[PDB]
Amino acid sequence: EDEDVTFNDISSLSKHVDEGLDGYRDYLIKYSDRELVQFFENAQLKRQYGEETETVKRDKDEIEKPSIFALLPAY
Amino acid sequence: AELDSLLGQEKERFQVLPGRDKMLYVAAQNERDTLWARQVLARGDYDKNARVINENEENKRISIWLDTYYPQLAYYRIHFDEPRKPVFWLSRQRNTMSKKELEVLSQKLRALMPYADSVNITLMDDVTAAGQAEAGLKQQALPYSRRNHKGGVTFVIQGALDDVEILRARQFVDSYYRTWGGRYVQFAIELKDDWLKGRSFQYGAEGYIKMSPGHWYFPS
Amino acid sequence: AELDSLLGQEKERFQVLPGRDKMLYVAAQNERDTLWARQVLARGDYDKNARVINENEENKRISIWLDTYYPQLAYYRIHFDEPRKPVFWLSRQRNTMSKKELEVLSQKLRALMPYADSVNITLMDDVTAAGQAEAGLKQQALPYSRRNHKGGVTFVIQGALDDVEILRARQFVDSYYRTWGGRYVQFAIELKDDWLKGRSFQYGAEGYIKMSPGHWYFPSPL
Amino acid sequence: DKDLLKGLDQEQANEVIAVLQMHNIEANKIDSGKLGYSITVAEPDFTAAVYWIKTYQLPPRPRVEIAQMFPADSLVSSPRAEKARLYSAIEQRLEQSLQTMEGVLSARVHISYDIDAGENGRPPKPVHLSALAVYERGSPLAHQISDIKRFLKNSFADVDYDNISVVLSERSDAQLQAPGTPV
Amino acid sequence: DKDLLKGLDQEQANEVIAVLQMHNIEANKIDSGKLGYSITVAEPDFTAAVYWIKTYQLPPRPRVEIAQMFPADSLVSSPRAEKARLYSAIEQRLEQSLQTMEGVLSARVHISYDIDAGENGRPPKPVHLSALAVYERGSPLAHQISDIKRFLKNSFADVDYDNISVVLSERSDAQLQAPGTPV
Amino acid sequence: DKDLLKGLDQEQANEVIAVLQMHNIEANKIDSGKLGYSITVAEPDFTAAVYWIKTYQLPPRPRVEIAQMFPADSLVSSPRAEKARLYSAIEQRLEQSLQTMEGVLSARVHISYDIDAGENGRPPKPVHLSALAVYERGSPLAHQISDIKRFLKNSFADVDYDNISVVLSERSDAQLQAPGTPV
Amino acid sequence: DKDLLKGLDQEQANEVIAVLQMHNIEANKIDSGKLGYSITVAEPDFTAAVYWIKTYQLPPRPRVEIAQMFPADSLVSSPRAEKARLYSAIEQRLEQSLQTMEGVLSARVHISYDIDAGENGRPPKPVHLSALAVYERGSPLAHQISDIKRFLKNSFADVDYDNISVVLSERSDAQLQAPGTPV
Repeated sequence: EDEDVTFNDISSLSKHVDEGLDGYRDYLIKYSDRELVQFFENAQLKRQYGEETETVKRDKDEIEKPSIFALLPAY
Repeated sequence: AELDSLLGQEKERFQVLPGRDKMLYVAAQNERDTLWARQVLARGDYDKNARVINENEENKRISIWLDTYYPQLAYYRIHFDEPRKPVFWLSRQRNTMSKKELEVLSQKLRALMPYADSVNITLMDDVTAAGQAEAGLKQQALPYSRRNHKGGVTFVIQGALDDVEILRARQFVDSYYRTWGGRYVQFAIELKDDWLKGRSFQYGAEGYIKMSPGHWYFPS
Repeated sequence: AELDSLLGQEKERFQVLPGRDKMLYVAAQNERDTLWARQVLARGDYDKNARVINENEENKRISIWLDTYYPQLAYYRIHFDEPRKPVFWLSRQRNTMSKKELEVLSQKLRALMPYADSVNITLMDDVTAAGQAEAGLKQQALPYSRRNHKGGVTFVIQGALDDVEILRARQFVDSYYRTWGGRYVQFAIELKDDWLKGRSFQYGAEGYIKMSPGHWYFPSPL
Repeated sequence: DKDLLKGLDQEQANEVIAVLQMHNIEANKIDSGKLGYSITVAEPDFTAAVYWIKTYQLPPRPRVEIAQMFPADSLVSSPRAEKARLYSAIEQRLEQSLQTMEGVLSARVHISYDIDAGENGRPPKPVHLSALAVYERGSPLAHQISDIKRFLKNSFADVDYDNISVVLSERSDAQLQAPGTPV
Repeated sequence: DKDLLKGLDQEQANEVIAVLQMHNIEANKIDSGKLGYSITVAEPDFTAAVYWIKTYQLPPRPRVEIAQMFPADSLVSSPRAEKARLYSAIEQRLEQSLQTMEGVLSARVHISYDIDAGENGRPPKPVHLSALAVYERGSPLAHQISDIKRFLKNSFADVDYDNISVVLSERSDAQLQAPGTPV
Repeated sequence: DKDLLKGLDQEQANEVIAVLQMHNIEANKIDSGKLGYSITVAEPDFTAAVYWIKTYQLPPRPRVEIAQMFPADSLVSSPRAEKARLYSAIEQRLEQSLQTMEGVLSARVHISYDIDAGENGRPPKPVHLSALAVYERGSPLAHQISDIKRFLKNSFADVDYDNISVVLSERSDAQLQAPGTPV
Repeated sequence: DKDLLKGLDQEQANEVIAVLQMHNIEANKIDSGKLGYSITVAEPDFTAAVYWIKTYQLPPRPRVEIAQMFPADSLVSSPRAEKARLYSAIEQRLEQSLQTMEGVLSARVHISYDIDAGENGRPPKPVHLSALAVYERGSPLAHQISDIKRFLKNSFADVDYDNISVVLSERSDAQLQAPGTPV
């Protein structure tokens, strides 16, 4: 409920809505295991993948942004 | 049993002088040695009169006497490298005295020191003193500020000094003070916290510090 | 029982000189040897008067006396390679004295050193000293800054130094100090969390420009 | 002769004798076995010896190490105790290493204990270190601080030269000549 | 002779003797073994000795240390008690380290016990320190405070020079000559 | 002769004798079997011997190793203890390996025990290493630091030349001539 | 004759004798059976023998192997212990194999112990190896490093030539002539 925002595109809106949930995301990250979270984060994708390398994204984004469906059962 | 035979094997560690008051004066170089000597007398091993003396104690006693009879005399320190003929350094600018007055002063000092045959008065330059202080601070590459007052100079050394700096400064200050004393030039060492580490800031005429995004601090 | 017979089997380690004050002076090379000798005397194995001396102690003592009677004399060091004829190095540019004054100075030094027959005074060049200092730094390829003052030169070596650099630096400095002393040229070695090793630059529309020297340094984010 | 102290340990007796000798007081050490050591002095020196024993608070208390407070013989231990023992053993092993450097006579080292944190869901603070050391006479202290800092920096996962304090001092003059006997 | 005190410990007796000698009172120490030491004086000095024993509140109490309130021989330790023992051992180790600095004769250190709360739920507060020390005569106290502050700053995770208090004092005059015996 | 110390171990005794001989003090070692070794000196040398024993804090402490805080005799083990024992055994095996290099007389090595965090959840940190060594006279120290660094780098999963500190020193002058006997 | 050391074992005794003979000190080994071996020297050589015993830190304490911390003979074992024993056996078997190559007199090998993490869930990390070896005089060291690297590379599932460090040295001059007996 914040009347000063403005958007231009589906991406710019997605980002702002995701940013809204970080308050909850942080709580789940605090109280759950990093490695089980990472395992499910792999399992959502890697049935797609032709490759073994995981470094391909440097951690600083993905460590902050595990998905909520990955966080829930791990919590 | 002479006194020299009672002070130890290291004969030259101590120096015995006769005083006109019929008393022996033992000259020592430091506190530890002073107490090594004083124990012998306080035990009462020797039957005649004797006394133990050192340069810092004598400087203090003489300054206390000057405080009473010459409360406006400007001077530095008295050197006792040759205990029979001390050297007294006076300021050339901050005093005016005639030769007669200087002689009278000389004789009264000689009366205070019954072990000295004469006192040599030498006039020293304040500009020289101040210059040797500043040159030494520069040679040591310490950061400093200089303040001038009518009767003295003050060097302030303040900030987040390092261990190597603290050590160098301490050594230097202690070297200077043993030559010139602490009457004309004073040094002040002041450790304080660092505000800039990890903060963005603007410096120059209009400086300020970013405490955090959205918070501006303006210093005086 | 002469003193030489009491100091040991390694006769060559020590040198015994007769002093004009009726006292034996034992010349040593280092602290460990100095204490090896002093134990003999302090135990009281020898009955006559004797004293132990070394070059660093004597340099200190003589400088303390100069501080009182010649408070403005510019000088480097007194060498005792041949203890009967020491060599005293004076600056040429910073002193100004006549031959008579030099002779008087010579005689007063001789009066302070009852084991020396004469003192030779030699004039040395400051530019030479400073040049040898900088040449040795470049020869080691140490990173450094030079600062000049009326009375002296200061070389600063600071930042994230490496083990090999630290070793070379300490060795060089310790070699130089033994020749020229620490009166004219100073070396300051300080470790800082600074990858540039004291260089500093500011960025602007034309590119980088070098900063001036200063106390402030930017800790390396890397 | 008057009795100053009784029932001393070996190291205590030797420290007391050293301090009395420094001030020109001739003292005697006697061994009674199960009863320990006794120290005695002459009457002319009794007063002074009392004043120095007061001023230095002799005999010395025993040396304190943090592992003493969490005896390992316990049937139960928290993580806090284990972590404490660990740090209190690293401090000792570093002082034992520093004493082997060239010219060092002794050293003492302190580490920032942060084991008082539970570290629950919480980032670890950086480590801080302090050291004292004594050198042989004629050592360039200024040039020797660098070596110590360099050596300490890499002994821990995260230490900055800014966070290391080092204080050095030289050995005092040697006490070689014996004190004089009262007449 | 009149009896002043009985059943003293050795370190209590020497403190009493030292304080009486300073005021020119000749005292005698006697040993009864399992019964301890006894102190006696002459009648002309009895009055003065009584008044000084009152004024200084001799004999001295035993030394207090916080670890005595939370002895490790207990079946359960709270997170409060363990943390307290820890701090109470660090205090003593710092005092013993400062006593090794050049010129220092004795010292004391105090640390802020935040453990008087668990620090449950709330985050921890910053640490505060205080120290006292005695120096040998002729020491530049002003220039020596810096070293102490520098050394203490790095022994803890978060300390500011503003939060460190240091108080220094010099040794009093030496009591070397013996008191005169009553006529 | 005056007694300096009693009940020494063999390795304590030989270190004391070495330190006295270096300062020209002739000492004697006596064996009492179950009572250990005793050290004695002449009166003219007693004072000096006392001063040196104080200055060097003799007799030496026994050598610490971290495995001593977590005995394998423990009734139970946590992961922290096992990991500690592991690291404390690797340090010793590396020192024993370095002594086999050409010219090295002795060395000491230290490791980052990051185990103090049991790595519950948190990822591991990289290792840091420190080493000291003593060389035979006439060794090009500058050229020999490289070999040590090269050797240590590959002993661990992740180490950078930047994270390895090495300090080297030469052997002191040899003590070959015997001390003089008091007259 | 003066006693240097008592209660030695066979390997410590032969090590001391070797070191003393190298410096021209004639020594004697005596066997007391259940009491072990004793080493003795003449008085003129006592001082030197003491100085070398200190400088080399003799006698040598015995060789450390990582399996000694997690002794296989136990009622219980855990994955960390099993994995540790495994690696500590491969290390020893490789050193024993290298000593069979042509010219090698002795060698030592080290492996990166990744077991200090469980490697459960966390992905396992690649191996690093280090080797030291001593050769007979007149060996082309440069040409022989290649063989060692080639041999070591294939002993593990994933090793890169970049991750293998090898340091080689030659045997010192032979000590064949006997030392001279004091006159």
